[PDB]
Amino acid sequence: GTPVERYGKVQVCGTQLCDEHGNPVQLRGMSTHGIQWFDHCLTDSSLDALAYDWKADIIRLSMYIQEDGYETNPRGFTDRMHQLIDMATARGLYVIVDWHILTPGDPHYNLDRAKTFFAEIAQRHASKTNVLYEIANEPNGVSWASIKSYAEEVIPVIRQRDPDSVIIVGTRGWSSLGVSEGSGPAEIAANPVNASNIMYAFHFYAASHRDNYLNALREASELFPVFVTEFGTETYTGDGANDFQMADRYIDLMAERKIGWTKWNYSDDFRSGAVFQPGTCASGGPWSGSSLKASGQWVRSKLQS
Ligand code: NA
Ligand SMILES: [Zn+2]
Ligand SMILES: [Zn+2]
Ligand SMILES: [Zn+2]
Ligand SMILES: [Zn+2]
Repeated sequence: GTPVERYGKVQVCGTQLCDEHGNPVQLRGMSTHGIQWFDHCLTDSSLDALAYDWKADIIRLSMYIQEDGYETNPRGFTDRMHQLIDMATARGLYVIVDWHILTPGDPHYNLDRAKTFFAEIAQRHASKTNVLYEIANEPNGVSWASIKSYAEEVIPVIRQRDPDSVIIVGTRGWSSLGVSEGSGPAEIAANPVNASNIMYAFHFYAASHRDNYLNALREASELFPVFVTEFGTETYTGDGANDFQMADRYIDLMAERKIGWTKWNYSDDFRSGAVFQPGTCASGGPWSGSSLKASGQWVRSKLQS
């Protein structure tokens, strides 16, 4: 069976994400890059490869709002997201719908848009059991209390239409559980989002983010459910040299704690973190072998187990 067939209607159980029979499950896969730039990398061929060859459990659909994203054509971007959600579902993948805020870093800047978009997505896809909603990719420059209040504004819009879906909430300091802004996950545990079936996002880039980030992820996983919706093996820019030794420490921790992840990213961007070599997408593949950057071969090998 496909991942979706094997785990069914995933839900939070205690501090973990579980399958529909209460067994903790670790969903591993890939994040797209921004669909405003790398839409051409998401085709029948490339998505079939991700599902059937790479054996990904899950795909995160990253939709930037600024940076030539959603705000430039809400209707067109929404229609493409519907199409991609259906395509992922027709390949047996879980899907994270990623409201990819970054700059501006205050999620409230995009709240009115987020309510409109998520209302449409949740209504259309309410009958699906494989869709998770990521309501604010990388909050930055804002307090945890303000992220919590943002979450409490958006969550009811989704839950009104799709009550039984998992929502992933971004965290302080580019979703570093506060680590990058001098804090940590204890702040969240002391003042959690007042909803259940919630997970909290953590992002890391292994060449830049060492033991203090790894420790924070371990710490958080004791207190609440974490999903690593974005990570890289290189520096925090998504480029530079890989540190696979450090990355493997994160991978081993996530496997031990059944923390799901989606690696940045499934595109042929020039940066080392994009799994394909520039030109691969225009060439229609191949989606393996000589078209993979080092980080690409590394993650494909992890996913194939
Ligand atoms: Na980025
Ligand atoms: Zn196909
Ligand atoms: Zn541009
Ligand atoms: Zn539902
Ligand atoms: Zn990011």
